[PDB]
Amino acid sequence: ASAYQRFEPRAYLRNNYAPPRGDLCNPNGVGPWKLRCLAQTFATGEVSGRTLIDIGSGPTVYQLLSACSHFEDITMTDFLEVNRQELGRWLQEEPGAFNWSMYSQHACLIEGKGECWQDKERQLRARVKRVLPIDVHQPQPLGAGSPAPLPADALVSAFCLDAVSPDLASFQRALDHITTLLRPGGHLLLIGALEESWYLAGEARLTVVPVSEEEVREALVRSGYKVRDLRTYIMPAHLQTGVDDVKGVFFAWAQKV
Ligand SMILES: Nc1ncnc2c1ncn2[C@@H]1O[C@H](CSCC[C@H](N)C(=O)O)[C@@H](O)[C@H]1O
Ligand SMILES: NC[C@H](O)c1ccc(O)cc1
Repeated sequence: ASAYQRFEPRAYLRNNYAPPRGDLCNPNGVGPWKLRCLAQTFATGEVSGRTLIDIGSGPTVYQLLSACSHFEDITMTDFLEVNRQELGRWLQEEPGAFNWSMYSQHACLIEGKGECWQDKERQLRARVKRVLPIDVHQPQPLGAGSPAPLPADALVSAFCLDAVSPDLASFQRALDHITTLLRPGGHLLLIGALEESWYLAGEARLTVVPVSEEEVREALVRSGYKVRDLRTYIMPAHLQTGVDDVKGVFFAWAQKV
């Protein structure tokens, strides 16, 4: 965990959201696959409400694009100050923000509502009310009196739990912890790495718990979810680049009983 004290948001973005993994042109790439899942899922319209919270946003916004059109109050979170700062730069259109436009575009491409991408980005930026510090290891991750409407109508998290838990159990408790933020009946949209054991972010070298699909199923079940959809994307040869050892990527649409 103290390893996260050397994490570099720029180097992370560059490693995971710039070419090649971030060249969205090939539909068989991982960025399209993620966006498509998110988009397909909301497009069902069974996932809806007023508030929503993103767990462990890090410096990234893509996980929220298709989403932001179904929830008026969006809360973003991360454990580091430096990421919350990077998010800020893009939320306020400040100088040196990261360019998510190619993502917004595909968001718009995939949803098929003929929306323009500036509209999408504007809708997001407006609906993100607050960026909050968070620790998923605490039994009350946000703290005591968090400015976040609780309980949330849904949650979204990508590459967080799997990335901050040393081992399976640690993962499992982390899940329990955030599931407390989710209203009963609410939805969890979860994305993470499959059989990833490390990944770089500049000077930082994070050690991670290589999870599998069945392990993710069993763990959502244990935390009290009905698994509505669980899908697996296998990382293709040319997307393996020595910033990590990830083998595939999972997406899960879970409902709290
Ligand atoms: N104890 C903790 N609780 C919640 N998040 C934590 C955490 N420790 C580290 N993190 C955060 O987990 C994030 C993992 S990187 C994932 C970022 C983004 N959701 C993605 O789609 O890429 C990092 O930003 C890191 O700061
Ligand atoms: N745990 C993060 C890992 O490096 C990662 C993050 C995002 C991806 O699209 C693929 C892999």
